[PDB]
Amino acid sequence: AEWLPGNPRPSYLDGSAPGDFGFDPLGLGEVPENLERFKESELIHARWAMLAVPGVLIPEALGYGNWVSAQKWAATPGGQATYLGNPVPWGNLPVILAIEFLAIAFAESQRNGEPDPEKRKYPGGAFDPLGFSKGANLEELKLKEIKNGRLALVAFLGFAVQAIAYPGTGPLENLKTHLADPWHNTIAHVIIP
Amino acid sequence: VIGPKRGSIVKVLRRESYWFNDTGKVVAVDQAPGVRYPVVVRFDKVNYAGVSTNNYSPDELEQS
Amino acid sequence: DVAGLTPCKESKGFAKRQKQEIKKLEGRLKLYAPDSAPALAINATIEKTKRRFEFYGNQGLLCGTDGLPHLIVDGDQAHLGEFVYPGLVFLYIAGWIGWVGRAYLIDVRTSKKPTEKEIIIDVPLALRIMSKGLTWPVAAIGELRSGKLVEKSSNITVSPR
Amino acid sequence: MQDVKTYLSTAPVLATLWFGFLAGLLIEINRFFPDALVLPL
Amino acid sequence: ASRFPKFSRGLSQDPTTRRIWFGIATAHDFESHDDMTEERLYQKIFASHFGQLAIIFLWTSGNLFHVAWQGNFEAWGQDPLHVRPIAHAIWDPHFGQPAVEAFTRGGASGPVNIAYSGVYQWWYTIGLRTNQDLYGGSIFLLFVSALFLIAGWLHLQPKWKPSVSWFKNAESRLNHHLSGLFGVSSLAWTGHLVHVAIPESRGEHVRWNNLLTALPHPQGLGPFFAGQWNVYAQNPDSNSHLFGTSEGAGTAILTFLGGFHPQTQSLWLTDMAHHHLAIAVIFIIAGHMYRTNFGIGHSMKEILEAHTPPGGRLGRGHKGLYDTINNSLHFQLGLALASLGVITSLVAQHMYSLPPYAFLAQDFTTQAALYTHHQYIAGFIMTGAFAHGAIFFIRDYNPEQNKDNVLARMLEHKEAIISHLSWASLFLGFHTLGLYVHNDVMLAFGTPEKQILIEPVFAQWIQSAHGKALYGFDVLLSSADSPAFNAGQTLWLPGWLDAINNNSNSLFLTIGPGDFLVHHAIALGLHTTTLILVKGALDARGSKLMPDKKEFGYSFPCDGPGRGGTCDISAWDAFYLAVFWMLNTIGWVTFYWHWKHITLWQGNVAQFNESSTYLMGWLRDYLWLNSSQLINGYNPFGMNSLSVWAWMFLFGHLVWATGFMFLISWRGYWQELIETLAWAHERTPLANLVRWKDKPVALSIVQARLVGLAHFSVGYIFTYAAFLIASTSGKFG
Amino acid sequence: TSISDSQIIVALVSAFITGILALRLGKSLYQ
Amino acid sequence: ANTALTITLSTGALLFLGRFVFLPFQRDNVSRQGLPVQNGVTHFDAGDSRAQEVTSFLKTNDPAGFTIVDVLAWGALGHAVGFFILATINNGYNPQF
Amino acid sequence: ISVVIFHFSWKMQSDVWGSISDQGVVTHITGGNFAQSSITINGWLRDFLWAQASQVIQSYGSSLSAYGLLFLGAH
Ligand code: CLA
Ligand code: CLA
Ligand code: CLA
Ligand code: CLA
Ligand code: CLA
Ligand SMILES: CC1=C(/C=C/C(C)=C/C=C/C(C)=C/C=C/C=C(C)/C=C/C=C(C)/C=C/C2=C(C)CCCC2(C)C)C(C)(C)CCC1
Ligand SMILES: CC1=C(/C=C/C(C)=C/C=C/C(C)=C/C=C/C=C(C)/C=C/C=C(C)/C=C/C2=C(C)CCCC2(C)C)C(C)(C)CCC1
Ligand SMILES: CC1=C(/C=C/C(C)=C/C=C/C(C)=C/C=C/C=C(C)/C=C/C=C(C)/C=C/C2=C(C)CCCC2(C)C)C(C)(C)CCC1
Repeated sequence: AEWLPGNPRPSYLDGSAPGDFGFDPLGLGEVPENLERFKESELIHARWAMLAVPGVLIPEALGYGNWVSAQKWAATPGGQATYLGNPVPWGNLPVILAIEFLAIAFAESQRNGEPDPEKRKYPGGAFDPLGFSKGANLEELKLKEIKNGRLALVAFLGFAVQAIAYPGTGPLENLKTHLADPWHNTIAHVIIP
Repeated sequence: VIGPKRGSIVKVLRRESYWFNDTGKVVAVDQAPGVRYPVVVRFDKVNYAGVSTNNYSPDELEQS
Repeated sequence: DVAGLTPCKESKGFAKRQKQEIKKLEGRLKLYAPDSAPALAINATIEKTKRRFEFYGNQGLLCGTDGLPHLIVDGDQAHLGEFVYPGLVFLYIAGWIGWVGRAYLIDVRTSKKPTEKEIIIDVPLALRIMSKGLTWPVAAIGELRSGKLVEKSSNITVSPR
Repeated sequence: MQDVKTYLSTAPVLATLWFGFLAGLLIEINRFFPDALVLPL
Repeated sequence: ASRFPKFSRGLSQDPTTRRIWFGIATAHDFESHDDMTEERLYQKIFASHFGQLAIIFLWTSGNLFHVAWQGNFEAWGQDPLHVRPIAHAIWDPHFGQPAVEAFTRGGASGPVNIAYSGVYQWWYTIGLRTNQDLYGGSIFLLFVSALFLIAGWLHLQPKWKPSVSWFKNAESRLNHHLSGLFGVSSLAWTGHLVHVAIPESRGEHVRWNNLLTALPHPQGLGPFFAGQWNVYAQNPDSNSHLFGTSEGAGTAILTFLGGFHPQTQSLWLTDMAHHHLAIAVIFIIAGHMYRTNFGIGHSMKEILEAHTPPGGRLGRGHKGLYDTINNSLHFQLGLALASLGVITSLVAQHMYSLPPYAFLAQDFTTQAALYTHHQYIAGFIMTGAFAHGAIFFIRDYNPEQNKDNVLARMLEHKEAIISHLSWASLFLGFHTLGLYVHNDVMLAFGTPEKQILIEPVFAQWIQSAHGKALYGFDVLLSSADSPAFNAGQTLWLPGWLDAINNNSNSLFLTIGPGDFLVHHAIALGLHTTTLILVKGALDARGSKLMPDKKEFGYSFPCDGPGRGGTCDISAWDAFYLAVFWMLNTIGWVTFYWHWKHITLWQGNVAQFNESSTYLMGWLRDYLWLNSSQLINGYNPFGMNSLSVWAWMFLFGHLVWATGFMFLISWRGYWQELIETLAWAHERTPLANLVRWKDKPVALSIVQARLVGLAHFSVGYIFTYAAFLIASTSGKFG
Repeated sequence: TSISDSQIIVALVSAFITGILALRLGKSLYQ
Repeated sequence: ANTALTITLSTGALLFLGRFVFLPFQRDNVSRQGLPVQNGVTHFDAGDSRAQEVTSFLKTNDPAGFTIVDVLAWGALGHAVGFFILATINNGYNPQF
Repeated sequence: ISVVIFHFSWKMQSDVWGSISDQGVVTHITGGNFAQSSITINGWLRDFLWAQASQVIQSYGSSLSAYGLLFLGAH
């Protein structure tokens, strides 16, 4: 059901889990622990994509360029990275990347070292400063989370494929192009030219 | 009785047999106490030596 | 051009080979009377060569260094007639033959003396099996999906490990 | 005629007939459609 | 009663000449000797390895000594492109005066052999210049071999014999061999290149007496320890540099130019130094992977157990493979020989297209000989790898411990593997042979335009992706807008593109329909030889015809004429049958290489491009055409320096036919004939006084097969070597 | 330059010693 | 480019990574893998006198169990990273993407 | 039989078969080289197998091309 009405569900996907629409044509979740790992990885990927989409749309909307050209400073020698127009004095190539490595390694290590799978997916505690877990609307909130998350995941994949399709162009500029000639500039320009 | 009924179709579980995973017809089963391979099986196709029959114990024959 | 190959229409080596073959045939012809049968045979040869080379030129064949048509088998749309189209025709014919042979074997394993049917072919049975090969791919897909095409590994003789 | 038809249905006789028919077909095709390296379509 | 085969009681008690043959032929099968313990087996193998190392070093020291004593190494170095190298002097009492004066080449005072091993170019590249240098090297290698002999004797003594557990310490051995044997050795070699070879190629003379005085770089070890390594690449050698001469030389010791040296048509010495330094760093890092004694590293067994797919498609995965591999020396030998054969093929394929030695590309006969040598060595090594895999299955494979792991799954679906190899071989053979016969018939009927000439567009696309602009695909270093081209245009592409767009060398030769057909023939040969070898390896333990083949061993004659006949039913017989196919495949490979390079060197590549598409061209324009000078080595009108190669050509033909004799007539004829001859000797007067001690018997079936195979292979090798050298040296082109 | 007779005899003596060591190793492998 | 500063920073960063964020993971993995085993038992248990773990050299008083061998390993990684950084900065190679 | 027929062919092409001119000069197909070349196995390889096989391998494109085709097919 759900993803395909009338379709029999696989046994390992009963439907109780958030976002469980029974979509598994390749049977990747047959092994239970692999299924739990896939749930965790789906949540992490979805959260990263959620946080990534505004970091792609807002800077382009404000005139600071698209996301594909966001690393374009690093490609040139002496890029002098910028933030909201203001240059970043510590934005040389051999310091920001090391800082990224150390900090992300710390957060990744703290996350990797928690036994309970439920807290591996939804830790809570210090990550809920505004509550949002005392109420009874928690499960549907998880469902909303996974729904916006898969939506943003497909959105970022669209960003990437459009980056290959039209190099030097941003997703919002592609939206403008579609609004300009919706019946001449579509995906057909790439797959059937 | 000892093994399968006469005329029944039996499948061979002997790994070293030419007819492993093949079906044959039971011809006779000997009830003498002491015989190790009493079941006689006839096969539709011959082996390399040209023999189309063999003897098996009931534990290495299964019912279809 | 698809690996630095010029089209054979404007290939100088192709025309040189045309000229050389025609000249050789005419040299062989000079030693026979015009009305003689050997002269007719050689003139038929000349016409055959001329039409062969015109046909090769008209289909946009790719000639390399000197005149020799080269075949492109990478799937290019301009060369589908070299390997993909005849390849598909071959696949249809070969699959026909194999499928009808398999069907005949199936239909003679239920006979009382199959070996006699293999050494002495049941021509009516064989012919009405052969007639079924027209739509062989559909039957093959149907048997594959239904599970009647592939024997289960539990019923196949294997040697000890 | 039963025995004659049975003999004619034997493997070698039928192979001879079938392969001769195939060879004649191919030879005649080459008579009318010779020296082709490309399937025209 | 303790006769010659002291390691086999059964052979010692054989009263026939079979005892001698089998004692000779079963000496090194240590596991089969009577009263053999694993400890003694390992120690004997260790000492035999020491002996082999000593023999190898003696062989190279003898090469050095003979080149120093009877060679023209100095004269060759003064003028490499117009001096023929000398291998060694000839003292044959059977020569006549014409033979004495025919073999006086290379500016010698008597008959000499002209070397075709490339040792002159190799030693000139690595800095050796005079005969005293070669003599010192030979003496040093004599000392090294003596040291290895001393070590081999020493580790066999009671108080220095290693234990079995020491021999099974896989992690420590890998760590030491990756770090020191591979990494530190390469570091030392790049140190040699920096200190000796490069200064020698730039006119400086650095020896042991001034190693600590000669400065490899003007800024010595300053920028190395300051992190500014670019200083070691600021001043590369110019294109006007002359090897061994200070004119046009530079000061950089670790460059990254790529391509070839314009004057020697070989790789730059600084590029090779940087290569060896980089791989030394990588190998030394890699050798710190496994856990030996310090609590850090990896457990290889646990790595193997951990690597099992959760879906069960591979079964239990690699569980139990560590013990199976560490306990079985035949598995290790098979893996080593597989890797060594692949790497030998790589060496052969990379040294002809990327010559590392100065003035080696100009030496055409040396290049051809080196390629053929290493390709045949690689083929033999691959056959050995598969044979030892079969021996592993027969003697060392335990299904109990290897239960449902990858090896058991290979044994389970072996019929599928063999059937698909059969299909691939059949398809390749049918279609390649049919295309060749089609082309033959079209050339025979005078209509070459009707050939089926298939353009190798996939390999040409790869060539374009490597920078070849001849085919006009314009992608991946053939296009300016490609990101790979932009990334590489600063470092190697200036040299690499220049070298690959030069058609005068063998770097990515132009290919056509003949190249397509011959590569498909090569694929046929590889697939068929692999089919035979894998079938032997996987049917070694048993089959439907012989379910209990494992109890009969690896090499047994047959199982008698019962069950329809069981000739060549052993896995050793599969190896016997695959040796013919590997010989054929390497013959095809070397035939292609040799013809392609003859037509490249002579400058008329049109002959190959037009004649290689049909087999009559192969017979006439390659075999018949290039053998004219070979067969005229000696004739009624005289003889020349190619007489030895003509004689070896005929000799190889004769040995090939004698191999035919041992392969066709099988045993019984000769046993009856020997019976008759024994009667004759026993009944002849003045000769029945002389009596044999070993009863003369005909050769056994397995022995007959092996002797016929040896004759066949020796004839193959000698005939082709004679033809190759005679046709590449009679016309230096 | 060309090697001398002293060098030749040094090489011969070294080879003789290596042969002695080889015979020793062969006798050690034998038993 | 400052050699001393880069080397010190890289070595300190990788030592910190090995001491605080990666030490528990490395400990768990060495506990899971354990000593290499020859056939059922360890190499030393099989009779290899030279395969015994060097306990004297592995003794440490660091509260987290950081050993001098671990110090050497993480310092080697840090020096490798620092020299990679120094060689790439002092390179002059600009792909200009 | 192979050696017998090879001996016949070489001896006839060398010493018997040939052409006579008006003056009376007899030239032979091979040139009378059997007396000095048949004594050597290299002579058989070169002056008979290599020299006299030049026509079967160069017969392509002519009425003798079938002989070259069957030469290779028999191989
Ligand atoms: C709209 C998407 C969405 C939704 C519905 C949820 C919902 C939930 N999350 Mg998830 N989460 C998301 C996105 C989302 N999250 C993203 C993008 C991240 C990465 C930063 C996380 C990281 C995260 C962690 C680490 C944890 C949760 C937890 C929770 C639960 C309690 C908090 C809550 O009710 O959120 C309500 C969410 C909203 C009302 C969305 C409001 C949007 C705000 C205002 C930001 C938008 C600003 C701007 C447009 C984007 C710029 C980014 C900004 C940060 C600079 C609940 C199931 C906790 C949990 O389940 O434990 C019990 C928990 O431990 N989430
Ligand atoms: C596997 C190797 C191989 C391959 C691929 C070919 C391929 C070819 N050869 Mg070569 N040949 C080979 C081996 C091979 N030959 C060998 C071993 C020999 C030595 C005996 C020869 C000797 C040889 C000669 C002497 C000649 C060829 C010729 C040909 C060509 C056409 C032959 C022919 O009858 O076409 C005609 C086409 C057909 C017979 C079509 C098939 C008809 C069947 C009945 C199908 C009917 C239609 C079907 C039911 C419906 C399909 C779908 C529809 C839409 C089309 C073709 C390029 C001839 C040629 O033209 O050279 C270029 C030619 O003169 N070959
Ligand atoms: C039957 C076996 C066999 C034979 C007879 C040959 C014969 C030949 N090979 Mg081939 N080869 C073979 C197998 C064989 N090869 C295999 C299996 C491989 C794959 C690994 C190769 C790979 C190979 C390459 C890559 C090259 C040759 C070359 C040569 C030629 C030079 C002679 C030679 O090897 O120097 C004999 C030399 C030695 C025995 C000394 C080798 C010892 C090295 C230097 C050890 C270095 C470590 C050092 C001691 C560490 C320092 C310690 C400390 C200071 C740190 C000669 C034609 C060379 C060539 O063609 O040049 C013209 C060449 O470049 N061969
Ligand atoms: C690292 C390399 C290596 C090592 C250590 C071994 C070690 C071993 N092999 Mg393996 N093998 C190797 C490479 C190796 N082989 C290669 C490359 C091949 C492929 C050719 C083989 C093929 C092979 C087979 C097929 C068999 C072995 C066997 C054996 C074992 C006994 C060998 C024996 O009796 O020796 C005694 C040595 C001989 C009998 C060789 C005699 C000389 C041969 C015939 C060549 C002579 C040529 C010619 C006459 C000389 C030149 C003449 C000149 C005029 C040109 C032993 C464990 C046997 C075994 O395990 O038995 C169960 C076995 O059956 N090996
Ligand atoms: C030129 C000599 C020659 C040829 C053609 C073959 C051909 C073959 N061998 Mg054999 N083999 C040979 C020499 C040869 N071998 C020698 C010297 C040895 C060493 C003892 C071996 C050892 C050997 C082994 C050990 C194995 C093979 C295998 C194969 C097959 C490989 C697949 C292949 O090429 O399919 C294409 C088929 C061919 C090239 C065969 C010829 C097809 C003809 C030309 C078509 C029919 C023409 C015509 C209609 C017939 C007219 C006759 C009559 C009706 C008038 C194939 C049947 C392997 C095998 O069978 O695997 C499947 C295998 O296991 N061979
Ligand atoms: C029987 C057996 C045996 C033996 C076996 C053998 C002998 C095998 C072989 C095998 C082999 C002989 C293999 C090979 C392989 C190869 C491969 C697998 C390859 C790969 C490649 C790649 C991957 C590539 C990549 C690339 C390229 C393409 C180029 C550029 C660069 C790069 C890198 C990207 C033993 C004893 C073990 C045991 C039992 C079983
Ligand atoms: C000087 C002199 C002289 C003389 C001298 C001489 C005579 C010398 C000789 C020498 C010699 C005569 C030498 C030899 C050498 C040899 C060697 C060095 C060898 C080696 C070998 C090895 C090392 C090994 C072997 C082996 C084998 C083969 C098998 C078994 C095992 C082994 C591995 C052990 C004179 C009188 C003139 C005078 C003066 C003095
Ligand atoms: C007392 C203490 C402390 C501190 C300490 C420290 C800070 C230590 C450090 C230590 C260290 C800091 C160590 C290090 C180590 C390192 C190493 C071990 C390295 C190695 C390296 C290498 C080996 C390299 C190599 C190379 C390169 C990279 C360049 C050139 C080339 C080559 C390749 C040679 C404190 C206050 C916290 C308190 C507590 C305790």
